Amino acid sequence: SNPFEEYDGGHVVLTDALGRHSLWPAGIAVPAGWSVRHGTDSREGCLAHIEHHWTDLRPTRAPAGACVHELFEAQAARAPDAVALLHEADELTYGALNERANRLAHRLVGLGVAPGTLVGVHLERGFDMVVALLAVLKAGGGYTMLDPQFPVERLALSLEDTGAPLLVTSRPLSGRLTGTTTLYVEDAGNLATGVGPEDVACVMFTSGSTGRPKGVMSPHRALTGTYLGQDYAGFGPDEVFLQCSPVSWDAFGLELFGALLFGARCVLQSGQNPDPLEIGELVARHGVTMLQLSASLFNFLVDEVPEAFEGVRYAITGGEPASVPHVAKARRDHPALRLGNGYGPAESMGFTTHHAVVAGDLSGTALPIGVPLAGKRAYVLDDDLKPAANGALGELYVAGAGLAHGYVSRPALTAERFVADPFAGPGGERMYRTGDLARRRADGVLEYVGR
Ligand SMILES: Nc1ncnc2c1ncn2[C@@H]1O[C@H](COP(=O)(O)CP(=O)(O)OP(=O)(O)O)[C@@H](O)[C@H]1O
Ligand SMILES: [Cl-]
Repeated sequence: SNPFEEYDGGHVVLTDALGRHSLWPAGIAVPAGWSVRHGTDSREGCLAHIEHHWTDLRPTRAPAGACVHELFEAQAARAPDAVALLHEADELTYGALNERANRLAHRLVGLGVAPGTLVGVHLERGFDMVVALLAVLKAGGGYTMLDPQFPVERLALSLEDTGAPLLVTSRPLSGRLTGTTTLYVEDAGNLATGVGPEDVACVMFTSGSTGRPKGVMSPHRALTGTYLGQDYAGFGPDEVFLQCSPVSWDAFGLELFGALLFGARCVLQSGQNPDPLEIGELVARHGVTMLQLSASLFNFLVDEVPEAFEGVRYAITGGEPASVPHVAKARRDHPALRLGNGYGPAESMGFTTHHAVVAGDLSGTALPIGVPLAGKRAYVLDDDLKPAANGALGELYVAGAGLAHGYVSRPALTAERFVADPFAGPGGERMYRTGDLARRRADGVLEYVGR
């Protein structure tokens, strides 16, 4: 049961100082920082109000932090000749990648890209893909990765939701997506567009569904908030990450930016889906130091490609409930391997919580999802939005720096899931309703139960 879906006493619409809208049950106290803009009304009536009024999701003390491309730029200045990307037998240095992305960024500016502009990127995995998305960020826009493994009808639909007036693609992919002004990625100082951390960096669309497109629109701050100042993996110039996760959803960022923001190497896997045998070969070839793997992929590699973990420093299972026996076996086979369980919705960006595996876990029936990343929060709430007592079952709501702005072109859906945070201080903040059931145990660690 959930009071944002079914509530006895009807609903109201709340807004904060940044013009963001939240659905809210009428019988529950209004959180600090929020004011009633509409209602009491029926749920459908509240949602209609939101659809009509909330026409721009972007929010309307100086912002802390550099943007994603700015941190990349500093790494490119620090070590222009360090290797940034590896793909098949080819390598691309930080310096060369920065120069290519600059050339393309200047082209984007001439075509009208500005802060607040979105740009579709329809490219197979390889250097051009990274040149293109960095170029979009540098020009101050947000990118949306259009994964070419998907049917064009679905890609076209997603692109339409974003409203992007520009598409970057390749000569071989030319003509698949039509009706949007298109430029070609095939090939230079840094730009200074005034873009900031609350500006949109990306819109993500899931690789794992055939339902109606849902574009998660997230600011630079949500990316940097997930990869900087964290300790769930090793970050630094001596790391070698492997970009094998689907390019258009949220696991992509850790692999690509977790490397580029730090001066590390990023190996790009050929093919749009994680390829277990190729992963094993790439780890051996390049000395990959961190793997991020969905649980099913993790379990297969542990059982059938054990050499994929040789030399690897951190492996993190995610996306679905971890298999304790496979985590245990990984530990037996690779004693120096640090193991983690990473949890979260794309709406809160990459990992919202993380659990470092300890010996005492390896005999359990389930692996805990751990504690929130620095700057992020997780609540376990009952259907009155009251925290669950210790060990009691409740629903997970997540909050803090990873939160997306919402779902592009879908303000009603955004307002029913990104809702007011009733625990936050004077400033109004939001929390995202995950739909996941969990328990918090005495020591504060979170246990995923399911849906
Ligand atoms: N480490 C982990 N352990 C268990 N479950 C996990 C997990 N990491 C992710 N999940 C599950 O996978 C989900 C990932 O969230 P998302 O990718 O945002 C789902 P979505 O595509 O937005 O669709 P939905 O929320 O409408 O189902 C989590 O909500 C959780 O159910
Ligand atoms: Cl150098």
